Amino acid sequence: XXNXXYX
Ligand SMILES: *[C@@H]1O[C@H](CO)[C@@H](O)[C@H](O)[C@H]1O[C@H]1C[C@](C)(N)[C@H](O)[C@H](C)O1
Repeated sequence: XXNXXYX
C-alpha cells in the first residue's frame, strides 16, 4: 500500500 512520488 502507501504511495509516493515526486511527479
Ligand atoms: C514522504 O514520505 C517520506 C518517507 O516516509 C517522509 O520522510 C516525508 O516526510 C514524506 O513527505 C511528507 C511531506 C510532503 C512531501 N509535503 C507530503 O505531504 C507528503 C505526502 O508527506
